[PDB]
Amino acid sequence: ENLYFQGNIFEMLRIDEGLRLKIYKDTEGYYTIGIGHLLTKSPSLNAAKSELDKAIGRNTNGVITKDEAEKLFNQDVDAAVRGILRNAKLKPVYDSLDAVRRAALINMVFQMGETGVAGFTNSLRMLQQKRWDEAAVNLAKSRWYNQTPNRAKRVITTFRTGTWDAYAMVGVEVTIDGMLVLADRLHLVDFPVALGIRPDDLREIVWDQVRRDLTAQGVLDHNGYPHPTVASMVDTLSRPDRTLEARWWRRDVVMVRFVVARKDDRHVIAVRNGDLLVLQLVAPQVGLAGMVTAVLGTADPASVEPLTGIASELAEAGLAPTAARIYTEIVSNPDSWVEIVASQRHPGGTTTHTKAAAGVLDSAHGRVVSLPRIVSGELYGSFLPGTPQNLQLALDALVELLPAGSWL
Ligand SMILES: [Cl-]
Ligand SMILES: [Cl-]
Ligand SMILES: [Cl-]
Ligand SMILES: [Cl-]
Ligand SMILES: [Cl-]
Repeated sequence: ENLYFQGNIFEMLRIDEGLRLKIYKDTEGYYTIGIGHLLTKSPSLNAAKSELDKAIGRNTNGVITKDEAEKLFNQDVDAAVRGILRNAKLKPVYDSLDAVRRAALINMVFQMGETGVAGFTNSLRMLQQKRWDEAAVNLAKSRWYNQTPNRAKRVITTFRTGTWDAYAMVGVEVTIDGMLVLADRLHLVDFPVALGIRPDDLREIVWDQVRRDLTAQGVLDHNGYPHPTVASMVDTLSRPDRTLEARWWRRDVVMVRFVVARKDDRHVIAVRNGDLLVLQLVAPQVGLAGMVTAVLGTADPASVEPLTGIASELAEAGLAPTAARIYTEIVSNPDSWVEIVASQRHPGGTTTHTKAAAGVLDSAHGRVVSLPRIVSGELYGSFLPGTPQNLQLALDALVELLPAGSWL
């Protein structure tokens, strides 16, 4: 599903710049709200509260809604486009670009300013000549690219493709200690046990180096607070409403554990590789099957018949000779084996995990998915060819075993 990924300039910059609903202080000391909407230059806080109330037409106490931040953002986009169209170095390139690549260019102005963007003289001519691949390579040769790697990558991919796909799943990579530093800063505990994120003077020198490193990546801001998008990722993993928790065994090599977590409308993928954690904030348009596929990769479905009239562990103790030899090789010697359980959080702070699990098998004959069923009080198992549709079916069945019976 979701073969045409729909983005827009506001969601793009919400992710890259970060949406702040509370008055904020950038590095230069200026008070800011929304997506980098400058409130005042004054070194004073109260001046900022005055200016914010004027722009909103409401007494706000330094707190706005997402809709209000979008209003301010639209004015800033106009101001940035107005500036671009009056800059002889940027107007020709902007006029030639499609709407998506225009948003990528507006994205850069938001970050480094109209003059800084005009300094990419080589890349700007490549974009005007529709040499997408060359511009993408050239842009990566800037200090901008290394200063903010995750943002520049997405913007450069957007310049290359002219699509929104770079924002379907946006990822950050942190060490287990960096994750603990973020959680400590955000008042977060109760992470999925499957990720193994567990809680003086020696710890302080260790974390002050990690904090310095996170600041260098733009994961922590100038006062040591996380980027709002990273904050969103880590928060979603703390006390999620739903999770898929997976154990992933790879014949080609240690078991990898990863999680898909939902909290309200946010989805986060968390893969742990040793002492490394990869977090991905996932756009609502993506489906559960797509999130799992993002971790496991694509594979050709194994041309097999269904094998659902199977009781629990009876599978492991009326098929064809051919259909029997295929299935035997799949389970006996699989290239890869994933088991996925699901959980849900209850209002009272407790959680339920399924006992049954959905399965994904890769082999020389193609991928296979295993769908769990509780019928008449006994656990059933059904093997199906591993298409993204059947994977979604296996995950739907798994989730239906939760007290709520749905992912919502
Ligand atoms: Cl350049
Ligand atoms: Cl090119
Ligand atoms: Cl970044
Ligand atoms: Cl900052
Ligand atoms: Cl169960």
